[PDB]
This record gives sequence, structure tokens and C-alpha cells, in this order.
Amino acid sequence: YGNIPISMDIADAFTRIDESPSVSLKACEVQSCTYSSDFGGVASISYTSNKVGKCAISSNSATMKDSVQDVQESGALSLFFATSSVEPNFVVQVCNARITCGKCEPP
Amino acid sequence: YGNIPISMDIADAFTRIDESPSVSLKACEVQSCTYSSDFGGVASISYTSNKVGK
Amino acid sequence: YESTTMPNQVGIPFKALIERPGYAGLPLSLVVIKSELVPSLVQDYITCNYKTVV
Amino acid sequence: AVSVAPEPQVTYRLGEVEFHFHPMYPTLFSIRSLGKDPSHSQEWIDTPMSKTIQVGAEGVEYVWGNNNPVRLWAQKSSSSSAHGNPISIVSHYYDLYPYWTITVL
Repeated sequence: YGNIPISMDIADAFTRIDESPSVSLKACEVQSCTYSSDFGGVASISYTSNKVGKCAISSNSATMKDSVQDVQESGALSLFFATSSVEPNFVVQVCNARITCGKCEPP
Repeated sequence: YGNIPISMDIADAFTRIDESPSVSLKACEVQSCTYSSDFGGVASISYTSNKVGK
Repeated sequence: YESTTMPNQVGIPFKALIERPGYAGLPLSLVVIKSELVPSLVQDYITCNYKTVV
Repeated sequence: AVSVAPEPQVTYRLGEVEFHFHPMYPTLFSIRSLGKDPSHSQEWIDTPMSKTIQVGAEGVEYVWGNNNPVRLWAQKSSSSSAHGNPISIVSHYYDLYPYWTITVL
């Protein structure tokens, strides 16, 4: 309980910008949809990359358990998510690029 | 006689994905067609994949 | 979590995956070779040939 | 050094935790909550009885004799995956709290 506003100078510049992946064909698959309340999350996203780098990822309306991924080439990438914790909605980003997801809610 | 309900809790996670190849060029060839029905089906399915997995 | 319904038809292989969605590389295959009705009985009586002696 | 009886077996269902209490000789048990609105009771379980408490990933704690308390968020070997409407709603498909029955009305 209680919220912590935080502020940072992370010593930006560095030698930015000199890496920045971009990503194309952005998709969401939904697997492991069960109607049990757990905190886990087990889904995959399909995309293709051809830009070799690390971007700062990911997101400000979604939560991945990864955050550093050197993407040189890409396919299906399974990631873990904090579902039914503090995200019941997700705006999924992989770098500057994005889509909104996902599915599973029957009446 | 009847139907048999079955229930199992089986460990299949592992690590998910356990590899799912995306698949293209999906086709159905049907051959070996000769009348009767007290024996099993014979179909051949053609496809092409972009990954190896199970 | 659980729970599928196969019909009882013998020698046909059924495949179940279940624990949660997604793909597995080892899944459960089960086949019925046979159902077997085995008695649990009350002996009503016994009768047999008898040797009547005059 | 002390030993008291087995801590209750857990069984799990869709958004549901059920507990089978199982003693040897009279064992003090407490039913509490701190992932939910405050409650306290104490009772002795001398003979098994099932108590079902629902937990939708909130937190329910049970205290059994001289053993560590166990709090659970109804953890299993399953997960969700982008469930729930963007504007606030209840866990699982189920109508209660009415937010699936409000659209019908």
C-alpha cells in the first residue's frame, strides 16, 4: 500500500542513439488460458527482426518478465507475464513498435 | 458400451513453448480409396514448416 | 486442469492434452484393448448326477 | 521439541480452495484472513470437517497447531493469459459480482 514516486538521471548520454531495433509483423497467440486465478502468464508473440541490437524494452501499460533481449533475427518468442496481478490489460510494446493484446474472456 | 470420462493432471510444463513450428502450404491428398469401412482411414497430409519442433 | 471424454471403442488411439492450453511434446495417448465383465456371484445351488442304489 | 498432527490437505478448483482438516488428537486451528477484510476465530478440530473458502488470488491464511502458517493465492500449475475487460470486472466468467448480469438487465 502506498505509492512511491521515483525520479532518475540514469546518466543518459552515454553514446545514445547508436543501437535501436525495429520490428515488423507484430502478432499475439493465446495459450494457457485457464480460468484459475494465479499470477502467472504464459503467452507468445510472433515477429521478425533484422536490426541487431538491444532496445530499452518494454512498456508502460504492460509487464514482461524479460527486459533485455538482443534481437538479431526473430520468430515466436515466449515470454512470461504478470497476469491478474496489476495488469488485466496490456499494451504490448517491443521497442518503439506496438500492438494491444490479448484474448480470452467468454460470456 | 457407453462413454468413459477420464481426468488427469499431467506435467506438460516443462517450459512452454515446448516448440511450436508455424506451418504453411497445407494440403490434403486422399488416395488408396476403395470401398469398405470396417478398416481404418488412410489420408496423407502435406505441409512445409518454417521451424522444427514438437 | 482436467477432464476429457473418450467413447468406449476398443483399439482406436485417443489423445489427451490437458493441464492448461498450449502444446506438449509428450502428451497422453490411451487406447482400450478390452472391457471385461468379471463375476461377483451368489451360488444358488448345486445339482449333479447321483448314484441311486437299489 | 513438539509434534502435532498433519496440516489440512488442499484441493483446488476454478477460483476455489477447499481444505480437509485432519487431526490425530484435538488440535487448535484458526481461521483468519489478511488478504481480505479482518476476521478471527479459534476452534478445536477433533474430527475432520471440510471448510471451503474462496480465493480469487487475494490471499487466505490458515493456522494449524505448532507449524508455520500457510497463505495462498490459490497457486497451481495453471495460468491466465490476458483475461479481464479493460474497465474493471470480476475474476472468471462467473456472474458474481454482477458485471455480466448487468448487460442482461
